[PDB]
Amino acid sequence: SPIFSDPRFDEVKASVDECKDKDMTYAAPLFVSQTVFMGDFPMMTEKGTFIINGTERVVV
Amino acid sequence: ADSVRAYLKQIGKVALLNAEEEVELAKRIEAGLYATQKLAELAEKGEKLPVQQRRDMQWICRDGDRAKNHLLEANLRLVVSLAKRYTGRGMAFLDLIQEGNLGLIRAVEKFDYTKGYKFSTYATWWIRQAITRAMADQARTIRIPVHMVEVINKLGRIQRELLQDLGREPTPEELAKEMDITPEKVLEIQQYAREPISLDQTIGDEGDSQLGDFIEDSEAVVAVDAVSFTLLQDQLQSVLETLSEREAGVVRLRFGLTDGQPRTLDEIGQVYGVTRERIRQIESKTMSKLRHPSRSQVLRDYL
Amino acid sequence: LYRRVINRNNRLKRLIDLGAPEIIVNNEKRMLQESVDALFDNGRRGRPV
Amino acid sequence: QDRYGEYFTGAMGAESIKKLIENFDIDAEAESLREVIRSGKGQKKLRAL
Amino acid sequence: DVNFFDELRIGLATADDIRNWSYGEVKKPETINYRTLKPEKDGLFCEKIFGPTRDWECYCGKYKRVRFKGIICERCGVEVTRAKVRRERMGHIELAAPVTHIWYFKGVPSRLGYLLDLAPKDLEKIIYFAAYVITSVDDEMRHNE
Amino acid sequence: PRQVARYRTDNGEEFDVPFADDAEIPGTWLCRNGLEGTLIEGDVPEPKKVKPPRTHWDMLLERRSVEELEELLKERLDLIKAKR
DNA sequence: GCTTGACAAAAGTGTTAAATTGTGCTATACT
DNA sequence: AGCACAATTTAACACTTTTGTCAAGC
Ligand SMILES: [Zn+2]
Repeated sequence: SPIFSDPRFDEVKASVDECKDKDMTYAAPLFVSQTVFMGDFPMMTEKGTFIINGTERVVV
Repeated sequence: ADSVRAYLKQIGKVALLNAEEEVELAKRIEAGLYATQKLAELAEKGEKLPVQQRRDMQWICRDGDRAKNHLLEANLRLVVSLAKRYTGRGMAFLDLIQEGNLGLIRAVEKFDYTKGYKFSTYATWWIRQAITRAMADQARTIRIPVHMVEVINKLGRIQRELLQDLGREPTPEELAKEMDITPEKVLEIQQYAREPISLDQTIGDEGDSQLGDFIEDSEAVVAVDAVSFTLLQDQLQSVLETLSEREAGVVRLRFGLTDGQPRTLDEIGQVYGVTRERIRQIESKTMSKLRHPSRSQVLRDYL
Repeated sequence: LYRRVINRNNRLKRLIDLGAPEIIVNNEKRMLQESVDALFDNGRRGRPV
Repeated sequence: QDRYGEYFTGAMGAESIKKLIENFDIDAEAESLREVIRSGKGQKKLRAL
Repeated sequence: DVNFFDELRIGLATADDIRNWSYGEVKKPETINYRTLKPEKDGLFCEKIFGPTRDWECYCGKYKRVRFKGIICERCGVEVTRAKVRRERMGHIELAAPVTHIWYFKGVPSRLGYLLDLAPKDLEKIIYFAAYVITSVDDEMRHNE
Repeated sequence: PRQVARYRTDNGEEFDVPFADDAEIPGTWLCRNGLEGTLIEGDVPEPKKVKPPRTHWDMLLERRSVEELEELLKERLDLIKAKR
């Protein structure tokens, strides 16, 4: 900026256990004149891991 | 060194045209087509023309075609400037360009100098459409008619728009409502949109084996079955021996064991020279005889 | 790879029949030439498809 | 080509290479290459060798 | 399939050899119908050329049993034979313009370049439309004029 | 059961296409050559689609009336005459 | 041991109405 | 892109032939 500011992050969609069960990704949507939704944003568990499509991944 | 570099070095040699030149070439082209058609029509209608004038019209064609070629070679830059935007969408840059030139050719054939509009105005439409229409006909390994490529892109557009409004991927119901079609249709559509994957890819670690290696050939013969099947044919042969000579043949023909093609009651009755009902009666008795424990117990294992 | 070859080959017939300029036609033969090269030994000349 | 165009012929692409191979006497091109003389100690003969 | 052959020989495959091998020219860059998922006609996978998908079954189906083999269906143009032929039969593509075999052009040393005395950097400019080559010349007319 | 039909291509090559004895024999057959072939015996009844492919003349006639074209040609001819 | 005429279902065959599919086209100017 | 229009394929269907089946009978 200038070409966007104050991006938002809603509470997580589903719980870690609920994500691993339904095979979905642990993410929280983010937002950013016209308001824009940028997409579901993955989140890191307390164990320092991510749930990407129901599987527990770790970034090295 | 590089080919796309060469094509640009040649189109860049041609001199761009102003508004006045375009109309002159446009005129010469239309004069070339009518002159050529007039000479052909005069022979059909049994008419002649002044010698000197007739030879003048013939030259109008040579000058007309030079006008056509000259008009195209000047606006080749326009084709490229439009072809840059469609790269990386599954079509080589050159292929986009050549398809653009195809569209460009048509624009020249339909351009109208009397309207007074700059040529690039009307050529951009055809060149643009020529490229897009090409992608719908060639970009996909499994071709999809343009009307389906049309709706697929429309659905993705609604999806992307609905995605931006709701903040969540729209469900089939939401996506079907906004698109005024059945949710099952969007599903059927979403199956068509999927493109294939490369067998020559390497799913195994460090090129241990390509993906194609893991594909079963389910049609391949099964050794154990070809042997059991062979033993079944042999076992039925014996069972056929217990039946009547004619009765065994009826069973063969009815199921086509001998010639591999079954026969209707009439056809079977035609070879034995009796009614088609008589064959129906005979067959039923064969099955009863076949369901007898002595003859039938041996074949249960073959399921 | 065959698709790229048969596509460019067909487009060439189209251009030949359309009496198109030699720049466009020659540009097609060059494109056809490179498609067969890629079909046989892709990458042996220029960037691979 | 504008002048002298009727004295020669020229082309591009594989078809031109196809022509050069057409009018190509294999035996004639060999005998002139059979020259084990014409110096030869230099690579010029090896280039032909 | 005797399993005892004495020799094994190669050689440049001529256009005729290729045409003789093929069972028909593939005319379209199509694979299979996006709906039926069956091989498109005149294109790649065309049963009319490469072979049927099912044993002793033509494309349309007017011939299905093993009763008739070695014949061709007068509707879909599919020969009724084993589906394996789909792995032994080849097609071909008639080119609207000749093309150089990359193995003899870019293969170092240039087999064609050595065959006509054209440097590989010069020959590359010819077959890729970067320069003109003199194919013929009229010596008598050039000398008389 | 096998019917043996022979077709003739435009370039002069001939092909044998076995068919079933009972079924109809086509008049034209897509041959190994890649070209269409007409059968030698049996009469052809070849109903050519007869669709005339649209040409540049068709696209010009549908915008210029023959009079407008005639006037243009006079301009061009009156121009070539003047050049002499 | 076989055939008849009934009747039905099943398989075709010709005639029509969707639907699917392929092609053409869009004129501020745009190189 | 989107739509118009023509061409072609697919469906739909009515209708006829074919095929299997029951009963009663020679
Ligand atoms: Zn068939």
